Amino acid sequence: AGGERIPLLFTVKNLVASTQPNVTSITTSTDFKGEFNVPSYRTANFLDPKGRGLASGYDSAIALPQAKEEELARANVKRFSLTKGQISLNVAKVDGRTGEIAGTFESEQLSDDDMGAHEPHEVKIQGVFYASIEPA
Amino acid sequence: MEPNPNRQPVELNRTSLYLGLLLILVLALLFSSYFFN
Amino acid sequence: MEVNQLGLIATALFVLVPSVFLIILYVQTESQQ
Amino acid sequence: PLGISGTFNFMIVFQAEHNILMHPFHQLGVAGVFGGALFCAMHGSLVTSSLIRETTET
Amino acid sequence: DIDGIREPVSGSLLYGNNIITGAVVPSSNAIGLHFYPIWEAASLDEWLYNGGPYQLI
Amino acid sequence: GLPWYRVHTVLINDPGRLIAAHLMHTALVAGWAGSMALYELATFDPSDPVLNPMWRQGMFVLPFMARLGVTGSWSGWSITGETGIDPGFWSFEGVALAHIVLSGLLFLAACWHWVYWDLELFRDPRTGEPALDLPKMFGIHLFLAGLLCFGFGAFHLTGLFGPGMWVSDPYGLTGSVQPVAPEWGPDGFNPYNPGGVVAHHIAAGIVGIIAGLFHILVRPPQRLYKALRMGNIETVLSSSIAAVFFAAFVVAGTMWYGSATTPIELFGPTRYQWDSSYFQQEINRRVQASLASGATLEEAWSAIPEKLAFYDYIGNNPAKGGLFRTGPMNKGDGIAQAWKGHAVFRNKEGEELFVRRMPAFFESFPVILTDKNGVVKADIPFRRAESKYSFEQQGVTVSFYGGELNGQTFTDPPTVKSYARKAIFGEIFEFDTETLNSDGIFRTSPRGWFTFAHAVFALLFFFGHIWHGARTLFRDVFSGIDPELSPEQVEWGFYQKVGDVTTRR
Amino acid sequence: GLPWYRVHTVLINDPGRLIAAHLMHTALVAGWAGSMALYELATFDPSDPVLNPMWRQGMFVLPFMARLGVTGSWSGWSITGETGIDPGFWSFEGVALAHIVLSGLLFLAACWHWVYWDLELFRDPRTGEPALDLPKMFGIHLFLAGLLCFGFGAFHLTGLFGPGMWVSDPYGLTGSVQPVAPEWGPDGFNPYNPGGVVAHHIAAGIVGIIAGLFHILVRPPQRLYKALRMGNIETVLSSSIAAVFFAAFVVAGTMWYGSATTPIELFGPTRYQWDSSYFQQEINRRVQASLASGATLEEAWSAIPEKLAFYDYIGNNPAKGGLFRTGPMNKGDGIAQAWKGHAVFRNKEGEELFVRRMPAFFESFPVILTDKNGVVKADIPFRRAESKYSFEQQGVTVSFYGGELNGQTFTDPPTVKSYARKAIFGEIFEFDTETLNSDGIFRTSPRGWFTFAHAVFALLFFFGHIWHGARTLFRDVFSGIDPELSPEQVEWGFYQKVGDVTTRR
Amino acid sequence: ARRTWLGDILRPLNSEYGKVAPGWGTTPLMAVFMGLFLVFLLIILEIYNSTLILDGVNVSWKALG
Ligand code: CLA
Ligand code: CLA
Ligand code: CLA
Ligand code: CLA
Ligand code: CLA
Ligand code: CLA
Ligand code: CLA
Ligand code: CLA
Ligand SMILES: CC1=C(/C=C/C(C)=C/C=C/C(C)=C/C=C/C=C(C)/C=C/C=C(C)/C=C/C2=C(C)CCCC2(C)C)C(C)(C)CCC1
Ligand SMILES: CC1=C(/C=C/C(C)=C/C=C/C(C)=C/C=C/C=C(C)/C=C/C=C(C)/C=C/C2=C(C)CCCC2(C)C)C(C)(C)CCC1
Ligand SMILES: CCCCCCCCCCCCCCCCCC(=O)O
Repeated sequence: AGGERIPLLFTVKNLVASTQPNVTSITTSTDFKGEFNVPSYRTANFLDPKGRGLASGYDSAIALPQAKEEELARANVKRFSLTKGQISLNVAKVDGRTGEIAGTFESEQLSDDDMGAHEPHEVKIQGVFYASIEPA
Repeated sequence: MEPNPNRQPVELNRTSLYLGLLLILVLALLFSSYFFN
Repeated sequence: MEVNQLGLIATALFVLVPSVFLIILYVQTESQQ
Repeated sequence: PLGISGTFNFMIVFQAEHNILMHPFHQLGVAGVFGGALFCAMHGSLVTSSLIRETTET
Repeated sequence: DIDGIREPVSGSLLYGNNIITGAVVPSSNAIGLHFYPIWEAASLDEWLYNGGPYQLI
Repeated sequence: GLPWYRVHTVLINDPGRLIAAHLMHTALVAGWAGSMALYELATFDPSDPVLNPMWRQGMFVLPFMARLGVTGSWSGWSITGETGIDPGFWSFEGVALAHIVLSGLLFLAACWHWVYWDLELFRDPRTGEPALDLPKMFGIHLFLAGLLCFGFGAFHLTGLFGPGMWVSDPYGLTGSVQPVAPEWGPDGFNPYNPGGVVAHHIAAGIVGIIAGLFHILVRPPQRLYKALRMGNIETVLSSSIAAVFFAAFVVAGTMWYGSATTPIELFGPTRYQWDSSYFQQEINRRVQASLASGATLEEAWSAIPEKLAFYDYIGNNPAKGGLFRTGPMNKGDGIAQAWKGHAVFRNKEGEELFVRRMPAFFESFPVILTDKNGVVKADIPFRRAESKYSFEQQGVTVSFYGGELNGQTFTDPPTVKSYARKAIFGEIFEFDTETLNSDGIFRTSPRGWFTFAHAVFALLFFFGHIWHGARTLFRDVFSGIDPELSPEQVEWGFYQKVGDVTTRR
Repeated sequence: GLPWYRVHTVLINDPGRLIAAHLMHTALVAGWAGSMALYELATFDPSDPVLNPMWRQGMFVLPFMARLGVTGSWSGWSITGETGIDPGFWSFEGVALAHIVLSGLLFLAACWHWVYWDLELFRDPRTGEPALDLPKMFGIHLFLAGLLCFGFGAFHLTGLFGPGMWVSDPYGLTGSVQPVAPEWGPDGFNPYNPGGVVAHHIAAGIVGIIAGLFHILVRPPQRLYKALRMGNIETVLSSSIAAVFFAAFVVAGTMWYGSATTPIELFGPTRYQWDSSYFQQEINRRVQASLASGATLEEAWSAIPEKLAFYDYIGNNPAKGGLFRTGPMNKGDGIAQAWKGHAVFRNKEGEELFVRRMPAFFESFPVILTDKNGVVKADIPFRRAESKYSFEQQGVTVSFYGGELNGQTFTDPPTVKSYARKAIFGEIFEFDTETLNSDGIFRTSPRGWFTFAHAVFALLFFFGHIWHGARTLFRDVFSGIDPELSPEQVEWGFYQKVGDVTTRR
Repeated sequence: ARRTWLGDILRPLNSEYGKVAPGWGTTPLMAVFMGLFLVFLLIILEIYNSTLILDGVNVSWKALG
């Protein structure tokens, strides 16, 4: 509300999620909880609108040749965040024949910080998930 | 439809011009200090 | 001095608008006679 | 784009991806508008130059 | 320095006055009722500091 | 030719172009409304209705839209702080848009009536002369006024078919738009009872319908027609101006004193709430109550809502402004960020001391600390040499309960004095002065600006009333007195009755 | 009536009111020059002729007063840095006062000639018609112009009776007002020889005096009088505009390229000094000499004057600005406070590297360091993934000699990189950006602004010449061609010579 | 003058210019309503002024509850 757009990398990268102990079978009360990595929303080659970047681009504000650089350092110096998110998966449906499960999830993670330019927001995501389990 | 009969010429003589310009310039001289504050 | 920056436009329009009005009326009075 | 700077953006990207300046149809367009401006000024000037005296200098 | 106490009062537009606050400031109390024409001053610099123009005007 | 001050009299005998002009005026006023709202939307910060409400931000028409039920933006915010709402089409933006479309349509109708001025409707069927039956027009328009007035009260304000209006508790903490039911009893005349506003519009609406019907069917008595020159449109302008300046004085007073229709969450507190310590009483009431039931000092004061504390602070007093101190109140003391807490002062003997609060009359006020009995025990002295009561001599300390400095105590005299200089303004806040480059000088609120303009316009329209009233009653001598007025008529004794030639002696 | 673009033609046959019009224009111009000078005094900072000279401050008329010998203010400063000086009346303030007074007297002269327009002098004795004998006036005015031209050179520029003019050394370090002897040899024609300016005025003045005498005494031949329409004052307008735009192109030229009359201490450097590294060469000469005499690097670089380094900086290049980048150069890069020192870059192998300098064409420019052979040895890369020459990879350091940083060495890549980005602008200076709220973007100098305005004005005046030249030669058909023009004159084959009826068949 | 459809409809509403009732007409009845309205504004004024004080009528912000 108000028109602020919040980008985020909705992700479960490197997810590791575990159940409670002694689980002889997956049931409609089974819960996984885990955490994942949230890499930076833009990656290292991303150039900003004045041509500045991490792995490429200008390293300064070339349009203001003789400005004091110290005021612009946070914008001139791109930084690549890596952060953690947490996720719950609640199994609410099991087809014990096929090995299909289904349920809801909730995750919490951070939003885009625009390569260190501003502070990210906290995001909570909710939804549904489906998975099929096969003997490996 | 006939043209409108209620129309009239309007006038401002030279002396009223001088009077009004004096009014506006002195009023500006007085309030300008307050606008700049 | 740290004066209000709109004071200048305030003052300029305050002078210009009513002055122009009077001049318009005077000149068209003269081209009548 | 529906803009002034966006127009130029469109013009520049075009030249890079199509070499529009080396395209004869665009060269014909430049002849079209240059020459149209020419003949515009030519015709105006020539008719203006041969106006029949019907007025005074004031 | 209207009051002769070496505390100069600013009166003119270019020294931070507007129409309402500006003033030609009276001559120094140190002069009292003495006549202070320009030619009685060592310099215009002195005459200005001591309020010379008020008397002339 | 006509003098410049009479150009608009060419409309006196031209009903069609008179309507054209009135349309153009109405187009302009509606256009303004739409422009003013758009400018305010583009400058309004909706993110904190507690410490940065609309009335701190120089908002003028926003509160009038909110007063009658428009409270949200298409952008998703509401002025009550609720978020993720969907106002429908009647958002601030949609209201602004409607007034602009209305402006454009009025403009076009004005063109049509200006060109096609010579409508047979305006001609008197007997004499072929333009003429307006002003007595019957009054009845038609009055009947219409009464329908609208009644419907406004019966449907909009009740919620029967409409949103209601803004109502709040006595301390302006929990306001919102609610339907309001009529108050038919004598408390309906209480300016602070919102139910009376509803009953007024219903009953007055019905009287207006009845009066309207009377004035459509019953012709004016000949005596009255003659007395008030009811064939002269300028008599209507004279009485209309008088009613307008009457209405203008009333709305200025109720804005200044407060009434159910000028709530403090839309317009700011009144000065009388500062004079009478209205919010300070209530705040103390709650701290006492929290203490009686055994809460600690820190607990009692931390329970004080910031919104209430922010009313108990002279920077929101509308009588602390200046004529040429322009803009939002935020431009002066700053954008309030947080309540710092309640300052308690004590001298070296543990006695609690009370800062004497600044009265609205005073641009500047000395810092004087009294005990509960009103005896002076500390101050900040001007002349230091014979100082009896300095903070340094009396060991004055300041401790904070609630707010951002809760549980902090200060003892270094310069710091303690610094808070005591703020305690004269009431409760102490942290302000952001950088963002707006605030200059530190108190400005008035919309309650103040509205009252000033309307009291001034009223007084000026009284002169309009006198001028046009005079012109109506003395029409025959406007251009000058009779060049054949005979001296026996103005000299004493000739006539028994002054001016009456039939009373000769 | 008259079209708006012809209102001023009422003066063509009215020599008195023409003089009045011209007096009024003259008053406006003197008024402008006095106004402009007062504004520049009110805003000029005299405290630093080294790093904050007039041309850094957007001073436009101050250098033209300086140029001809006005160098001091009534407040006791001079532009050469000398304090405690009595300029007499002819200070910057006295010259301004004079132009204001002169403007006011010309104003009154204009009212007199406007009102008393019908003077018998302006009427031809033969025919009683308004007539001006333009051949005679030209001779009179030429003779006067010659007297003034001669005297200006003979007395003011030589110092015989007058102050001389601004002269300086070839690197703009030691300028001042000095009498100047005439150079009568062929080097007089060298635009950089000041003695030629003197000689020019003496000889040219003499020639003007003789030519003026010839033009008072010898009537023009009938042939030229007819061909050039010398009874028509618009012919003078046409030729005058031409001589004006001719003159305007020359002053634009000599201002852009430099001459003895456009010194760099008054107007700033030229762009061609940046292009040829004129100042960088000289700084280097001096350094190579000091090391020869056996001073250290610190000692040799510490002997370079700040003034001379400040010239070796592209921020003072007049070709680095923008058309709507407004104000003084201090508003861009800031107010120069000090020379930081000459920056010397080395790689890890101890070899010295040289930042390639920004050419004036380039708004932005990459940082490339080469060795003495111009082999690329270090850069700041765009894409880093395959960089070979990054400062981190090459161990690039910076060490400073002279200036404020003398004897310091920085090794961390970020610091070395910021000084390398300034090294493209030439010598590195400490700037004050706070005072003027400078934005960091290069502006042009009064040399650039003068050149732009006069080259534009010259070009437009060309069109004025063509316009009034055509109106002179074609006056007979200015209102249209002859309504009864036979086709035989305009069609082919009738007349053996075009437009000559005597050559029929 | 120009006739229009809407004009002809509205016509009788602007057709009695000058018509009066004879003599004083309803002037006495008007005077009564004026008197009642003065008293009524008096009360309203003196309530706001706290010069008329009425049971269960609390002229204060605390009448919002
Ligand atoms: C059950 C029926 C009912 C009820 C509950 C109400 C309720 C109300 N009426 Mg309504 N009314 C009704 C029927 C009803 N009315 C009917 C039938 C009519 C006749 C059509 C009206 C006509 C009417 C009018 C004309 C007014 C009200 C007003 C009011 C409000 C009074 C509170 C207030 O703030 O007064 C505040 C107003 C006053 C105390 C009046 C002050 C009069 C001033 C002092 C006169 C002098 C002015 C003078 C020119 C200035 C001189 C100089 C000065 C600066 C010193 C309240 C909402 C008042 C209002 O709208 O207030 C906003 C009001 O003015 N009523
Ligand atoms: C009833 C009218 C009214 C009222 C009460 C307000 C009230 C307010 N407006 Mg709004 N406004 C209005 C009409 C109104 N406005 C109109 C018509 C416009 C369009 C021009 C605007 C445009 C507007 C903008 C653009 C802004 C406001 C803002 C504000 C706030 C600050 C106002 C301020 O600083 O005034 C100070 C006012 C003065 C100093 C005016 C003094 C009047 C002069 C001195 C009178 C001249 C004397 C005259 C010549 C007499 C001599 C005659 C004699 C010789 C015969 C405040 C809430 C501001 C705000 O905070 O918005 C968020 C803001 O930025 N208003
Ligand atoms: C509804 C209100 C209203 C209406 C319709 C009229 C209508 C009229 N007035 Mg009245 N008048 C009014 C209110 C009103 N007046 C008030 C409040 C006053 C006291 C200030 C007067 C004082 C007054 C005088 C003294 C005279 C009139 C005259 C006239 C007539 C000619 C006006 C003219 O050509 O002005 C032309 C005016 C101008 C061309 C420019 C005036 C510019 C002013 C100074 C400032 C601009 C204000 C701004 C644009 C917008 C208004 C802001 C705010 C009010 C909303 C006309 C019938 C004249 C008359 O009787 O002639 C027979 C006359 O001499 N009026
Ligand atoms: C011993 C005697 C003597 C001496 C030493 C000088 C010395 C000088 N004369 Mg003077 N001169 C003398 C006698 C003398 N004069 C006499 C007797 C006369 C006759 C009255 C003149 C008439 C005269 C004129 C008319 C001019 C000089 C100029 C000069 C200066 C030449 C250096 C320069 O900057 O040229 C720079 C000027 C030129 C190189 C000539 C410009 C020619 C251009 C190309 C003309 C074409 C422009 C065209 C209209 C538009 C351009 C097209 C496109 C590129 C835009 C120098 C100070 C020149 C001057 O004052 O310049 C500052 C100058 O213009 N002299
Ligand atoms: C009465 C004498 C007088 C004096 C001593 C001055 C003195 C000065 N003026 Mg002022 N001025 C005067 C009258 C005077 N002015 C008048 C009447 C006006 C109004 C028109 C001005 C308008 C004016 C302006 C607008 C400016 C000055 C400026 C200046 C200063 C620099 C002058 C300069 O560079 O000239 C340079 C002049 C020339 C290069 C002109 C050369 C003549 C050309 C080549 C024409 C040649 C054509 C000729 C007919 C052919 C001759 C043929 C030959 C063979 C003889 C100086 C302090 C400047 C300043 O700093 O002001 C603060 C400035 O910007 N003055
Ligand atoms: C500022 C100097 C000056 C000026 C303006 C004049 C002006 C005049 N002279 Mg005088 N004269 C002068 C100096 C001057 N003279 C001097 C020093 C002498 C020597 C004593 C004379 C001797 C003299 C004689 C003997 C006569 C005149 C005559 C005339 C008149 C007619 C000129 C004519 O027909 O031009 C014709 C020229 C044109 C119509 C236009 C020419 C335009 C040129 C060619 C354009 C060049 C453009 C080109 C691209 C730029 C050059 C490029 C670069 C490389 C050089 C005129 C009033 C005649 C007259 O009537 O006397 C009363 C005459 O008989 N003059
Ligand atoms: C020969 C003319 C001339 C020149 C070269 C200068 C040069 C300078 N002035 Mg001075 N100035 C002049 C005349 C001149 N001035 C006049 C006449 C005035 C009185 C108004 C002033 C008043 C003045 C002030 C008040 C100041 C300067 C300052 C300065 C400096 C910076 C100027 C700047 O930022 O430009 C900016 C220039 C532009 C943005 C150019 C605008 C041109 C546009 C494109 C308009 C033309 C469009 C046109 C309408 C097209 C229509 C075509 C149609 C036929 C279709 C510079 C040294 C400044 C300074 O540093 O002071 C110390 C400063 O503060 N000047
Ligand atoms: C010495 C210079 C000079 C002089 C004295 C004249 C004189 C004249 N011109 Mg010529 N002219 C000149 C230069 C000059 N011109 C130049 C340089 C050009 C090319 C741009 C022209 C192009 C030109 C045309 C096309 C025409 C004239 C016409 C005329 C006549 C009528 C002018 C009029 O009523 O304007 C009235 C003008 C106005 C009321 C307002 C104009 C506003 C302008 C556009 C902007 C104002 C500029 C501003 C004040 C600052 C000036 C800066 C200055 C340093 C340049 C008059 C004889 C007219 C003519 O032939 O009549 C028969 C005509 O049609 N002139
Ligand atoms: C046509 C059309 C349209 C359009 C419209 C428009 C767009 C509108 C706009 C409008 C507007 C946009 C308007 C506005 C207006 C404004 C105004 C009207 C204002 C006023 C003001 C004033 C009057 C002020 C005054 C003052 C001052 C200045 C100072 C202070 C005081 C005072 C307040 C007095 C549309 C599309 C819709 C539709 C179709 C048609
Ligand atoms: C009477 C008198 C007097 C007085 C005088 C005076 C005080 C005057 C002043 C004067 C002055 C004070 C003047 C001024 C003027 C100015 C001017 C003349 C200006 C001009 C401008 C312009 C023309 C511009 C243009 C432009 C623009 C605007 C923009 C950009 C472009 C341009 C540059 C083009 C005296 C006492 C002395 C003496 C006795 C008598
Ligand atoms: C006042 C202390 C310094 C001495 C002043 C010297 C005398 C005055 C000199 C003024 C210089 C102007 C001479 C140039 C004017 C040319 C003559 C003219 O064209 O009107």
